Amino acid sequence: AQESAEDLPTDLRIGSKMRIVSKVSFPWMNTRKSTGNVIVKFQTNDRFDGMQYFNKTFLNGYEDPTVPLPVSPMSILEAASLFYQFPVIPGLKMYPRITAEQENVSRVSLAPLVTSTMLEQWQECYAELYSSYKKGQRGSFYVATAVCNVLFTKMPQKLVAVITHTTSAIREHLRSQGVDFEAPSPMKLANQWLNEIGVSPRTDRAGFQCLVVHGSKIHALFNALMDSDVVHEKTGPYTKIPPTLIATSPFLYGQLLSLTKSSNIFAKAGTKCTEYELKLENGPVLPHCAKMMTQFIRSTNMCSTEEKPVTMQVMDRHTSQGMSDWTETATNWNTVTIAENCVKWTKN
Amino acid sequence: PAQESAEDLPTDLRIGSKMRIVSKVSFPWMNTRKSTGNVIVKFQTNDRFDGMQYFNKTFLNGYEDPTVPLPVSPMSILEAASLFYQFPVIPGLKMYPRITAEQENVSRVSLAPLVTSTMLEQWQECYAELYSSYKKGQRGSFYVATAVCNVLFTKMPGQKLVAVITHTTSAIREHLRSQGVDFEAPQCLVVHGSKIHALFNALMDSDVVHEKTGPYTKIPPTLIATSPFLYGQLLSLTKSSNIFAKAGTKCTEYELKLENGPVLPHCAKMMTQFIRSTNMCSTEEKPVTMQVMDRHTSQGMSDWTETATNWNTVTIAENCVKWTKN
Repeated sequence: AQESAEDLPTDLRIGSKMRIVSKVSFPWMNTRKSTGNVIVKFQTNDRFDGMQYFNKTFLNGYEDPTVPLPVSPMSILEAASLFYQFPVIPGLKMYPRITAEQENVSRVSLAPLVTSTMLEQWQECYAELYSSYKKGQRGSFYVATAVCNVLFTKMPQKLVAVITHTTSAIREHLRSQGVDFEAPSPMKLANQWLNEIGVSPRTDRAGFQCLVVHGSKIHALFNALMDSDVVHEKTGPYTKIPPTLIATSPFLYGQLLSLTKSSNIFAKAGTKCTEYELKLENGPVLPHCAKMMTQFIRSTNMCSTEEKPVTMQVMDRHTSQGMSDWTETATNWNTVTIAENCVKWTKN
Repeated sequence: PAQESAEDLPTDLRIGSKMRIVSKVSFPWMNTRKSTGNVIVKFQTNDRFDGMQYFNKTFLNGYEDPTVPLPVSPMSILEAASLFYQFPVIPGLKMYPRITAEQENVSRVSLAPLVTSTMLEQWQECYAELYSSYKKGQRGSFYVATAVCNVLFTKMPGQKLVAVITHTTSAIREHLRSQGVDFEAPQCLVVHGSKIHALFNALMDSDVVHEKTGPYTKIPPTLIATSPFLYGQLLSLTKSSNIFAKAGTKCTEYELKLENGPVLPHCAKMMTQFIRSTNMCSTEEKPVTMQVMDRHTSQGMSDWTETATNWNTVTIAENCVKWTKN
């Protein structure tokens, strides 16, 4: 069945890729109607203006929904595609980090000085982010370890932490570390009976799961993520490389980065249906990205024949399953239809 | 000597490598400890976050806004006065200063071809973005450091664009003219207007700034600014503090040092506000002294206008600023 609203519902699961398909051409494409590949070409101050709009949206440490828009809609497209990340290595992919989801990225040999100084910086960077989250005023942030994804956030205060894609072994290791969570005999009589006669006594899985932590108990999880060799890989392509941290507001050692963009034109069978494709790749697709991309489409009036809709798709969200279950303000969705009058999705 | 004075801090655009501040009155965190040697700087809860907030609110539009209200904590300004953006960064390697005459034994590093090649492609994009925003947008200024040179890009107060190069040689000046950069030559160099584009192309293309030997093999030049840019990393300077007695007399030393990176004009300006807000100035024989090192390699950067100035040492009074004229 179909579900619908005036505006895009929020989903908090981070994905790996976004694809958007339309029957109406994008502004840089308008010369062409033959099948082929097209560069997303930017013009004059559009990138810089989009960067301004992004930082102005997130300056307080949480989103301001009342900032005025830029003038070029290309700046809205640019502002949707930005984030802050640590650690930094050129030429190594830093997301996704769960070992099952890596394609075989190439080896990179590094010096012990490089790896040691990186770890020394990582501890300070992580402690700064966690301090500003708990006792300061920062909104939220993500961590992607080799075995799980973690989200720290606030309830609309009360603090909440969510862990996803755990095994029973990881659950028991966290129990040994002392974390608590709001998770989702006749054999003794037999041994006693054997001993009473004088016969010799020598004669949980539950798949993948998520976890939720409330309140003061979050600090134990913070110390656990600081300490364990379980999350610090000692063998493999990510040997001695610490976990990835991601945010939408600046932090010390954070590097500003952008997703890769490209686009294509397809034509078929002599029909009216030429199809125009946009892609955003090679990083996390954070929840604000879809919200801003909706505004890019509606500002550029591609909905004007609402009888020809535009569709959007976000991929690999199942690796972070559970991050939208803890509240009524969020939703799980995978494919979305945009019109000017509404936004629609399946019952899922 | 020529003791010179004003009400406020005069501007020096030469970039320092090291800063030292000396007082006969204790800094606020030190007040428990009453002996010589090291003491570790410590912050209360929101100091390092409110400082970052104030810093980005100052430089939000790509130039300084002087009208921002100040933080509550005095301690925020020390953190906020020591933040800057830099590309490229490798962990555990010195990125500034680059000019090969001024180097320590900088640490041995080796890297695979993949990392250096990908880093070069990223640098080629990033440099174009900074130059484009500067030439045809509101971005005020930025710095470039490189193995045999030092470059500043700025604008003079709808404005006239100026580029300055320092610490040249005969081979470097001849090589720039062979590259087609033709310039005024008052050793430093000055370029204006449309002729800046040829220097941008020469910096992008030229073999000279891309040495294939030594520790800085195949590393591109360093790019530095105060407001964010693509691939830029937010960083901070090292801080440390120290105490002495003045040779057994009742006078005493309190010392604060900032190290490991460039030192920029806004740093000294906000340091002045830190001293003038802590009420540390209020003793008559004992005003506070400030010193900056190694500005001579950047000499010439303060000459192109009357509003800039060269100085190496400043003494602070609550209503005035006094220094020896250089």
